[PDB]
Amino acid sequence: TKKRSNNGRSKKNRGHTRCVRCEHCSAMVPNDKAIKKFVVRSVIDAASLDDLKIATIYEEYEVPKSYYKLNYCVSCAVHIKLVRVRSRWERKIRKEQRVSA
Amino acid sequence: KDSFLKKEKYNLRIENFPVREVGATLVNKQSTVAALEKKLVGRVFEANQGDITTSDSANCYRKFSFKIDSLAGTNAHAIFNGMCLTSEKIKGMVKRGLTLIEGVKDVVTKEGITLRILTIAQSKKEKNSTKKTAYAKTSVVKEVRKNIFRIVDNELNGKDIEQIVKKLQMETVGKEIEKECQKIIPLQNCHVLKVKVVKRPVKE
Amino acid sequence: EQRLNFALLFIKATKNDTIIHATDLTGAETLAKSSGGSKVKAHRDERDPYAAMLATQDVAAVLKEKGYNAVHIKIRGKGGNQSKIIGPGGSTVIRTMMRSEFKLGRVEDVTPVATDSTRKKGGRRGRRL
RNA sequence: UAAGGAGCGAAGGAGGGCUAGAUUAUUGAGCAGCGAGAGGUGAAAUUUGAUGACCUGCUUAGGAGUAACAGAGGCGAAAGCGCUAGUCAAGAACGAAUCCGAUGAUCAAGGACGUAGGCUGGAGGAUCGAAGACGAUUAGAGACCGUAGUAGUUCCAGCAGUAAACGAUGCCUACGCUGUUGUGGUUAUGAGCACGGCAGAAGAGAAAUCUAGUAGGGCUUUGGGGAGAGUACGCGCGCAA
Ligand SMILES: [K+]
Ligand SMILES: [K+]
Ligand SMILES: [K+]
Ligand SMILES: [K+]
Ligand SMILES: [K+]
Ligand SMILES: [K+]
Ligand SMILES: [K+]
Ligand SMILES: [K+]
Ligand SMILES: [K+]
Ligand SMILES: [K+]
Ligand SMILES: [K+]
Ligand SMILES: [K+]
Ligand SMILES: [K+]
Ligand SMILES: [K+]
Ligand SMILES: [K+]
Ligand SMILES: [K+]
Ligand SMILES: [K+]
Ligand SMILES: [Mg+2]
Ligand SMILES: [Mg+2]
Ligand SMILES: [Mg+2]
Ligand SMILES: [Mg+2]
Ligand SMILES: [Mg+2]
Ligand SMILES: [Mg+2]
Ligand SMILES: [Mg+2]
Ligand SMILES: [Mg+2]
Ligand SMILES: [Zn+2]
Repeated sequence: TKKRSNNGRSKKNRGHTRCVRCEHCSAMVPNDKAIKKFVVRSVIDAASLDDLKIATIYEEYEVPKSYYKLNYCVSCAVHIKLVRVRSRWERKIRKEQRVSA
Repeated sequence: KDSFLKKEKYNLRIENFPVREVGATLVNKQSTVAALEKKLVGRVFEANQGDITTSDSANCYRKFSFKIDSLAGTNAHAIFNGMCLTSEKIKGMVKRGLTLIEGVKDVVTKEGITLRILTIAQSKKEKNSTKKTAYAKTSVVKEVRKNIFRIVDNELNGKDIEQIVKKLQMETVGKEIEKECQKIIPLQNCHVLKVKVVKRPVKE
Repeated sequence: EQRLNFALLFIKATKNDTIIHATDLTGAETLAKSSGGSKVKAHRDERDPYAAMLATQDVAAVLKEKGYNAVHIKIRGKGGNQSKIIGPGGSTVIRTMMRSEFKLGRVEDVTPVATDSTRKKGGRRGRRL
């Protein structure tokens, strides 16, 4: 029986879409189906900022950040616990997740 | 056999900026001036605008590149070789719900050097407005891009390198673009993204 | 008192290993070089924060001998069509250099990103485990 | 004619063919610096390095691709289509006092297109990798994992004719409740027209749910308990498959 109204993907009014590759296992997954995750990570860890304050030559310094978008296939997303199995009424709830660091 | 002992330091010098001397580089000692030329000439380095100027700590997002050209005693003299924005700036600028506008153009200095320029701009969401996204229509993007090319042609084509370098320092092209193109659509983050030297004329 | 005598330090930090390498400002002359795998025995430890830290100290020592005082840092992962997150160990090289006496200039992420790319290894199904 | 075709005006789109350019990246060679390991995994071995690897510079040579922006967004008959300029035909929608007047719906036979993999000839050959060969793991692995490696993967001129080619829902044409959110034009600024998404309701249905409500409107395809069987014989296409 049909488990989801949208077939588990975001394609509508189209024939075909570009593929992308999974970060964890390099499998091909369609772009409109892949699980997506955003990361904004400081170059320097929080446990070093108190040393940075005496190491730097400049009057003040702003740490550089690094930015990423990651893609996962279903198997990897479930195994890494980005997503979890949910009850028949919960399946319908849609909410934006946090940006990781 | 401590080869490090047998090395000569030389000081790097630059022009058209507030700070003249920027560091020093090693070479193995050699008998003949022809050898030292062939070893030092052709080397390259890069420096942040914040290091070679006295300036607001905000201006750290840009780097300049120089190629070694000539030797005189202790000093190596080096010439302009390109400009680049820092990775943090490029990556941090792009945001969801807005359009990027991008362009590539070629120009010729009076000195005969040919340069290739990359340019970027972003659309902006107006105040007192409630729609979630502020994308730009594809035909409108072509109007902005058409304008950008005449601005770059007016500002930089057929000039000296001494003039170009100061225009890049003061960020005049970005400022002109934001002024000129406002009539088409509102924009933000207008910048020259990269400058690359393509051909240098065969000269003595 | 003294002026700041600067060197470049390059750092590569993958899932498998970490490589540390100091040069003149031109990048065309080498002052000192080490890796996590140089110091440790077991292959599974070459990425270890500990092996990175041991390997950094040797590099810091040779630079202090050659008379350097200050450092600019350019750091990367593997990039290309492969992984582009900085690996473990990368962020401990930097903190170690600060416990040694060195003054830090500027830090930059210089991972090679591709505007589009050649085909990645692994086939259409990917690794099965 | 809230039937069709021809035409006018302003505009929109990863629709298609061609010409000329582009920022990086992955490999390969040259040269320079340094002097011991690199790679790969859950953990390791094949393997490569003093004929100087790895990593960092500068030069070059090729052949693919267009990241992030990028979406329950757009375009196309479907298959499918994402860098920038210039060029060549035709189409859809919208606005309105343009022209002709039944020119129309659906369709055996017959004709044109059709991802990928495959085949016939030419160009080329970076990356990836059927077959084949090793290293491990196992009672045994011929497999999964790692090293390596060929046909193919790209282009031009053709053949072939299959897909879970699926929203598993034929094509025209009707009658039908509300709220919300998009895309492109137009606007007495109140709204409409075309193409969508979403959430309830009422009916319906074995339920799950709703392209499924109401109904002797028109036309084509198609099923009749499991198996044997989409197989045998004959016939038609194809170089073969
Ligand atoms: K399909
Ligand atoms: K999904
Ligand atoms: K390892
Ligand atoms: K080792
Ligand atoms: K060892
Ligand atoms: K065209
Ligand atoms: K084909
Ligand atoms: K085999
Ligand atoms: K065996
Ligand atoms: K294998
Ligand atoms: K391979
Ligand atoms: K055909
Ligand atoms: K045919
Ligand atoms: K069929
Ligand atoms: K449609
Ligand atoms: K039914
Ligand atoms: K038969
Ligand atoms: Mg099931
Ligand atoms: Mg498993
Ligand atoms: Mg070598
Ligand atoms: Mg792009
Ligand atoms: Mg028409
Ligand atoms: Mg083929
Ligand atoms: Mg039909
Ligand atoms: Mg039967
Ligand atoms: Zn995966």
